[PDB]
Amino acid sequence: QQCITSSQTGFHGGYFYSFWTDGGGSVSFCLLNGGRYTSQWSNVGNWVGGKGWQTGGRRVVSYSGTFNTSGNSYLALYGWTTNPLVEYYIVDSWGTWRPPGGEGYMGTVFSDGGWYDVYRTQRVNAPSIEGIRTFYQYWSVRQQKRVGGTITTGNHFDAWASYGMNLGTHNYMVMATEGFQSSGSSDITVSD
Amino acid sequence: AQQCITSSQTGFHGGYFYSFWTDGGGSVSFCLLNGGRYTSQWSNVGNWVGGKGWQTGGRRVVSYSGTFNTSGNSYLALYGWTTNPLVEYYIVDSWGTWRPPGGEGYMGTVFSDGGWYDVYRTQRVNAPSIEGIRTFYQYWSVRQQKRVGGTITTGNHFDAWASYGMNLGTHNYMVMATEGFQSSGSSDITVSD
Amino acid sequence: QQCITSSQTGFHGGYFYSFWTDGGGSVSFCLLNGGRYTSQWSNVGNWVGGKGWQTGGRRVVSYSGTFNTSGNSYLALYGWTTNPLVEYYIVDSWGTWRPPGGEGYMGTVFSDGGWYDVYRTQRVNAPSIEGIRTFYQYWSVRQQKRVGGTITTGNHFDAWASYGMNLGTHNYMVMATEGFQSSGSSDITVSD
Repeated sequence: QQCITSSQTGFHGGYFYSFWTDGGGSVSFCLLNGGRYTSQWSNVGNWVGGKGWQTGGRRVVSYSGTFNTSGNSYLALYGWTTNPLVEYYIVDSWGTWRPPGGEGYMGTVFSDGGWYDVYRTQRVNAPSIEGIRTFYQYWSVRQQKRVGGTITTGNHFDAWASYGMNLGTHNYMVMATEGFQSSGSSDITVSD
Repeated sequence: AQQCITSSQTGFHGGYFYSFWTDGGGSVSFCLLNGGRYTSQWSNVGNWVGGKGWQTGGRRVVSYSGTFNTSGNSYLALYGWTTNPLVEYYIVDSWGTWRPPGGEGYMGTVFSDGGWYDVYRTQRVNAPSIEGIRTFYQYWSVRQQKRVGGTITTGNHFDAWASYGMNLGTHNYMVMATEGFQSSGSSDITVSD
Repeated sequence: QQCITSSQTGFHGGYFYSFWTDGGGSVSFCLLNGGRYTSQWSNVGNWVGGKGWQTGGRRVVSYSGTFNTSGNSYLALYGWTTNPLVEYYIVDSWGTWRPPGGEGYMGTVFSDGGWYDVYRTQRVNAPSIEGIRTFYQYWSVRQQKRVGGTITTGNHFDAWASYGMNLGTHNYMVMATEGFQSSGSSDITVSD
């Protein structure tokens, strides 16, 4: 199995992957050698996915490749925790909109040669690795767009905890591409 | 349990870590009081530094309140060490007749807890340290205007330092400290998270 | 009767008075003959006021009357100095909380037939006679409650100095009632 179009998770090239779309528009998601994946999307509704780890946590994430979009998309390390349920994002780059639009500004953190702005925002009755639930989103968003480098998750998690943003048991953690009502392409290789 | 002490030591008192150090020059009294509270008095001292806080430093919102007076060269600063590498670090809120570290090694600024601080890096050559005689960097945040009392958000300082290429090792101790060099004065300091 | 509800200062009965509330809940402050005032508060945020002297200092203050609260209020000689800025209290009685909750104990002093415990505490960016400022508070608090007696201010000032608690140029000094998220009433007559 190589290119796919329906929400799923699994293992490929020695890495975990997760891919989700609300089915709106079209997105193709390709599983290539090792930590590599490519993505292409057109007038998509909402989608997010990449390669990484079934169990998240403190890790030096190295990633490389390309990311392009005529609209609202981002490139982020992306993960979940349970107990409590958190959806989190370390956004290295974006398109026409810098997430999460400045809402829930908490402060700053400096990691992997760059400044990130820290935000908390909320989802009420939204899809989640545990169903329709209400949960917090934790954001680090680089101040300048970058595509390629290391992401020391630990620094983000320590910063978040210092701002009162506590994480549960780690679910998956992937170097993700994301689309909202947009078009673009991505070609990303993850490793330790 | 001891209350006032005059010889270098470390320990736990009032549910807090404390560190107290003096080279033995002149006179310094360091008094362990309830909870996060310590007092100090020094007269014509050589060099001393101590306070209450935590055996392991890290990103923390440090609340302190109290008094600090000197006729000489003394300061009031969140104080700690990392190993691997070896770093002595200061977040100086107040000082006496000498604003440390005397302009040496300016890197930039950082705004934290309602105040501007200047950032500096300096070096100590075969000097006393938590790993004996060693060579190591000192990292500084120094408030532009003297404050005694308030909160030190250490993350803002640790972030700003790393952005100026000043990288911390593994956290050793972190205390709300009083320091005196060839000086006299007193302090009364209560620390909390 | 001249009763007021809005923060202010002036002269009445040949005494200075001060009255301040943050405006939370209800407080009536009534200026009566000579050194007498009454107060009445319900579900108040924070208020303090009484009669006394526009210029504090070494004085034998005598006061008589009543003081009742269902919560956290007190009865104290109350003043300010500038250069440095200090807010100070000689507390004879309180309701449910003995101020200042043990914080910053310095020692003791015997004045006017009673032991007081001496405390120094600090207010960082807080309401004061100069505006939002950082300043120290000096406390003498009676070991046993008393409503009515003499307060020899010099005995307190001399003990504070002995503990390194130094006073500025005297602003006002009044025999005050203070409420904090409380209800209660006072009737106090001040003299030399």
